[PDB]
Amino acid sequence: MRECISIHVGQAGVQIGNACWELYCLEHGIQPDGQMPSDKTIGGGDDSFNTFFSETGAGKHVPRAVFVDLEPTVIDEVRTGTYRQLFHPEQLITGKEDAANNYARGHYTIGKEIIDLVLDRIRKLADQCTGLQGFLVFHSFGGGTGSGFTSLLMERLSVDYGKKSKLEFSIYPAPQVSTAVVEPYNSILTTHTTLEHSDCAFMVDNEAIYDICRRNLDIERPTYTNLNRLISQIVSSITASLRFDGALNVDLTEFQTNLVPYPRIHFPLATYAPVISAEKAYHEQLSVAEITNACFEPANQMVKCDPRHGKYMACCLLYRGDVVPKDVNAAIATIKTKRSIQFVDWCPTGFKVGINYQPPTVVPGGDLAKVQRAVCMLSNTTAIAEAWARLDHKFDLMYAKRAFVHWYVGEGMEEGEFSEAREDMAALEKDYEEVGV
Amino acid sequence: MEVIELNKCTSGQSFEVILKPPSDPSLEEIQKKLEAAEERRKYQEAELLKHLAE
Amino acid sequence: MREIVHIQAGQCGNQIGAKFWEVISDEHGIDPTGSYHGDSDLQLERINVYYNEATGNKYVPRAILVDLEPGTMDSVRSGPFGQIFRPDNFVFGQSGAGNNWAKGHYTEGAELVDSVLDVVRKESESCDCLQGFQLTHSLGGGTGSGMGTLLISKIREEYPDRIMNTFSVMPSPKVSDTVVEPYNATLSVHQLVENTDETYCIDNEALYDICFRTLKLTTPTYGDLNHLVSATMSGVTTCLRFPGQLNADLRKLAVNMVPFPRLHFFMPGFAPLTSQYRALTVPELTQQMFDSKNMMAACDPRHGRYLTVAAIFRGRMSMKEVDEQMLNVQNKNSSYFVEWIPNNVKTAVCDIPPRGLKMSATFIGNSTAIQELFKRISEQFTAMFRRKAFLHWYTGEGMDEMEFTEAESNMNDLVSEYQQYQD
Amino acid sequence: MYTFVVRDENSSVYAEVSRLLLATGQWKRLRKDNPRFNLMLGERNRLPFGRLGHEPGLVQLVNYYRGADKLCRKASLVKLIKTSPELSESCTWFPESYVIYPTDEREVFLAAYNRRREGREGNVWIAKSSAGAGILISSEASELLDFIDVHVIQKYLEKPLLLEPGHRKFDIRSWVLVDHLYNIYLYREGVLRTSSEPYNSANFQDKTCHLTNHCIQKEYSKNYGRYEEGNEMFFEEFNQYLMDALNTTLENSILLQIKHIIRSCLMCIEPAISTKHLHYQSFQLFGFDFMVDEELKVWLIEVNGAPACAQKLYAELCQGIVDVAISSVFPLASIFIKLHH
Ligand SMILES: Nc1nc2c(ncn2[C@@H]2O[C@H](COP(=O)(O)OP(=O)(O)OP(=O)(O)O)[C@@H](O)[C@H]2O)c(=O)[nH]1
Ligand SMILES: Nc1ncnc2c1ncn2[C@@H]1O[C@H](COP(=O)(O)OP(=O)(O)CP(=O)(O)O)[C@@H](O)[C@H]1O
Ligand SMILES: Nc1nc2c(ncn2[C@@H]2O[C@H](COP(=O)(O)OP(=O)(O)O)[C@@H](O)[C@H]2O)c(=O)[nH]1
Ligand SMILES: [Ca+2]
Ligand SMILES: [Ca+2]
Ligand SMILES: [Ca+2]
Ligand SMILES: [Mg+2]
Ligand SMILES: [Mg+2]
Ligand SMILES: [Mg+2]
Repeated sequence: MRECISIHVGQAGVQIGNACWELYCLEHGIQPDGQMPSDKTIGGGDDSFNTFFSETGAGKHVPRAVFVDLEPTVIDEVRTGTYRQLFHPEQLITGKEDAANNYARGHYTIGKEIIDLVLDRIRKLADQCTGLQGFLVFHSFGGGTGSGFTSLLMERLSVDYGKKSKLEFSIYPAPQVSTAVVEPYNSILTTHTTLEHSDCAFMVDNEAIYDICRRNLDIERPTYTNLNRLISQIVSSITASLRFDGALNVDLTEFQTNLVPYPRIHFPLATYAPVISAEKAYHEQLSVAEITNACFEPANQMVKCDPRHGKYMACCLLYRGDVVPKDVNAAIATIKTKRSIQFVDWCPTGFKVGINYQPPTVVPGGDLAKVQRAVCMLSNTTAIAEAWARLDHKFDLMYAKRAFVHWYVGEGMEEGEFSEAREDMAALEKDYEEVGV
Repeated sequence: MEVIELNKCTSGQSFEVILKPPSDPSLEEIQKKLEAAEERRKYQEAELLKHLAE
Repeated sequence: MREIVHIQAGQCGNQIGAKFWEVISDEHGIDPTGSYHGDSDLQLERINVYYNEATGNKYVPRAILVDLEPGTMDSVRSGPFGQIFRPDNFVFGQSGAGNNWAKGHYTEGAELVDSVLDVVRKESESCDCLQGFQLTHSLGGGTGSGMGTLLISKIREEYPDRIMNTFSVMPSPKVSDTVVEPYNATLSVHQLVENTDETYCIDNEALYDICFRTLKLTTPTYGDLNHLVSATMSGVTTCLRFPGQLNADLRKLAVNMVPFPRLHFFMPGFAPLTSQYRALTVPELTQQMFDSKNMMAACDPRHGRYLTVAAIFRGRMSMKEVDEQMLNVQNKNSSYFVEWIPNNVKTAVCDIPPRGLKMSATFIGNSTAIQELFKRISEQFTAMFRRKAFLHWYTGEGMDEMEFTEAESNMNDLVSEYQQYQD
Repeated sequence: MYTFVVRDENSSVYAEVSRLLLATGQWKRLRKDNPRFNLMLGERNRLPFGRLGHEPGLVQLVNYYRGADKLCRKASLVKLIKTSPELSESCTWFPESYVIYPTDEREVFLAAYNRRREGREGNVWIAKSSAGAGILISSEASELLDFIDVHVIQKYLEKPLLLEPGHRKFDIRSWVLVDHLYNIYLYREGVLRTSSEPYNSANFQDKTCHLTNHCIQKEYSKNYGRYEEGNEMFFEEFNQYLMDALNTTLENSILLQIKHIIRSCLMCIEPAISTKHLHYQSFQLFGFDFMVDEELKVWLIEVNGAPACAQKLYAELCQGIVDVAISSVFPLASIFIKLHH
């Protein structure tokens, strides 16, 4: 067993992390007070769930997580929430004033003053680890802390933990819920400085989650609570292999090996099905073939794009519930004859499949209905570069006029870092086009 | 359609299906950049105070 | 605990500032004696942004009242909410400023500014994390204009990393007290261009036309004008006073509204404006909110382009229908929004509506059409300055004609800067 | 009111469509780089499909199918027909073609060539590509490969149907409109682009009688406009000719094969280009070009992704584009034959 440390940065990361750990506890049978009746090894052990939970002599299971935000209002909700007892104060780090949606303010001005403290609180959790695998970093692209401070943290983690893996869960900005005009700036700035320090990053576009909530859950105006409960389901399906017995994606290193043959192209596309509304008594349970076929519908992807007009480098299928390999292969065979699925020539045309018999757990009283079987597809397709194109275009529109640039220069950032970051994205879009067209 | 490396356990199983075969900066360098940014802030603030002093 | 320090200076500044505290005090359930009597916890969740909590659970506005004459401030202390202000925060002289920017900025005002800063420092010291300052004042007088901009310059020197926000009332010959108002306004605007991050341009001409044309008030008074300002100030500060995601503090507001440092002069708007029991639909709020007749700066938005826009809807309404109508406005009139700032229109919704209204909407626009306001002031300035008329009032206080020439040039530069982004 | 943008100024078809949309009083044209549009008349090259369908509150429609280039390119079409089981290598309405690079099919092309040579069968082939105005028609294989030094070599139809009087060659242009629901609409009006020179099967060097291009006939042909105005014969005259001469109709002898060919090509790529469940919608106007041999068998020549219309038909067709493709998605306040499938 090897431990994994979760780091939640900014409002988006903290609120998403709070939703995930709530779901983790429900899946592992951990109660709000940290007690786990099914755990018979009191005060220790090297079970699969221990990769995310440590144990005290009193039997409390404490998440291996750190919450960081430059403003206390969001983390204070964790201090007084339903799962307040899970965490101890050393895990929650808050400042006095935030980064004001300013990457430079979160990275340089405020980041320089709090970075050493965060590393210290992380070093404490690492000291509890007998064989630390690495870190899962949750954050937004558009926020000043999620973008600015995260990149500084990722840089320092590569220094203090050179051999550890680092995976991201990143929130792509969507105007329908976005709160700042400069989020394209912060997105491209944080992606530039973080690119070399992240081994695998799962981008979630709020636009996609927003419409999935409106269309499949019948939410007229989805809130962050609606969005985060759905996101935590996706994240749970991705991390389930680290927390349960199995043989696929059993450690962080395997994520890169199975999904990232090219290091810079490390943004796998996530597709989840089925998303059923709990406001209907009965719904016809979807088969393995129907939920697997849904993994190739753009309407179910975490990022709206068209994989038909790209190429696959890898594809994993993560099933949860009543699923046997026989039905998976039969479903895949049918889908190949009907779907446009092109792989790169230097890659094998195949699917790595993982099945966990325990069906998905749903938050009691939430919006998602319990289902007999669900699947999350992790496919590394060049089509996800469409999200980079949209982001780079908006960047170009504002930066051509130098709009809002003075806010960043005023924090000590040089104007050259803008073009330097934009040129890196230009090479990134070029890599995707070379690989997929 | 080849099915390989089937692993079964009490809580599930995993396998692979092949449809077709194929055809950092140092801790010192980071500190300098953070300090360089802080120096540009101090310089800009000193200019403001100088301007206000006039 | 992101505290704001409020300052009101001069006759206009104190009369409008007093109405502002009367209005928001009612919204937060605070009575004249500072006692809370509300039925919602939202009233108190962010009460500390504008109020200090004293002994006995009293809430004391974090406000400083400044004036070179005692008259107007005596009326405030004797007003409806006069007792709610901290007595030590009344800082005033006896000479007055005679509607003279030089007196407020260089002579009479300089003698009193240090005592004001002492009170500001006392308030700031007891702030967990000071956001910044908001100043209410007019630009056509002497105290609010001349001494107000002097205070701003010295507040920036002592708090250079804090946000400065002002509600600045622009003079108009239609609602004028003296002929030198264009002089005082021109000298002040350059101070604002340099030393504020956000300025709501409240045009007395617009306030008059709205009271006369729309509200059907034949003989508008200053009190009538201040009714519109109170409602607008309450609207533009809703995101600061109640829980929310968008523009929740002064610095994030500036980041969303100011793409270029000098272009930070906003056109506020309010809806509805009824001359009154009829229910208002979300489509009606949106169209009225964007209608120039609801603008407070007397500028035609269709004569320029919107750099950024902040919209705040108050009351229990269809949030889905709000997004639809907001998207409808931008999609139908997209030509008036600069295309090089994607998604420059941000919308916020607050459940608590203003007093006497089921729902309302406040508009905050950074439009290049605001140059029409500065051109108007610039024309009135030159008409007199070309003959050096009325300058002796200012040279008598030590000022030189060169300082007027430089203020004139600075104003014309600001107009040219707006013009380059309008093409 | 609906909004649209124009990003291809050289499109005569959509220049007319834009002119029609404005005249309805219900459509407004924005700047070409304004993202808040309902409809995009996109550019021919590098149309940014990835930026469509990300505008809240706007149903967005584009006039091009992403991925339809596979059908509208010389080499792409050949590869698509040979490799797609729906069309298959045994396809009977597409001339025997081979992809030749200056993978490659040089050795397979020569293998079939030699078979025809020994069998005394006609061995005339044509080499062309997507970079033409330039073509070469030769009976010796060695001449074809030397000329190329991406191109496609396909069997030149040595026995075309010849219109009389004139003993001349022609090709049939069909306009097909596919809407957002993937309904295939065939414009009832076609055009025969005829050659004004008598077909001379002796010397293929004089291309004035072998190439039916409107431009070639208007510059290199001595009899341009002699038999029909602009070397363009419409279906009414052509149908009457088939009745008076061949004792048949255009519908039975030719149009059935054309409709069949249009269905097969478009249905083949439907899974790859359909925008049924996509965040944006697409429609597209296609230009199918056919050849008819003396046996009254129809052969597909190529498919145009950005075709131009005939002068006499711009009004009717462009108005049809608005009714079927645009108004169906954005209703306001049949000249097509629906090919069911
Ligand atoms: N899915 C999801 N997105 C969120 C959530 N909270 C904020 N966001 C998104 O994050 C972006 C803003 O960044 P934040 O995380 O809120 O800002 P921050 O990281 O706290 O940094 P600051 O500027 O200092 O406040 C916007 O695009 C929001 O839509 C959340 O709870 N769930
Ligand atoms: N295999 C073949 N057999 C007989 N004739 C052929 C032929 N291929 C081409 N032609 C003749 O050559 C002409 C030009 O062919 P092609 O369509 O490839 O060129 P093009 O793409 O430049 C014109 P367009 O874009 O309008 O179709 C055709 O109209 C046809 O008359
Ligand atoms: N809206 C409004 N404007 C005022 C009020 N009082 C004065 N003004 C305007 O302010 C200018 C006069 O400035 P004033 O505040 O009286 O001078 P000061 O006391 O020296 O700062 C003129 O343009 C007046 O029109 C008021 O109560 N409301
Ligand atoms: Ca244990
Ligand atoms: Ca590394
Ligand atoms: Ca004195
Ligand atoms: Mg924050
Ligand atoms: Mg006065
Ligand atoms: Mg062609």
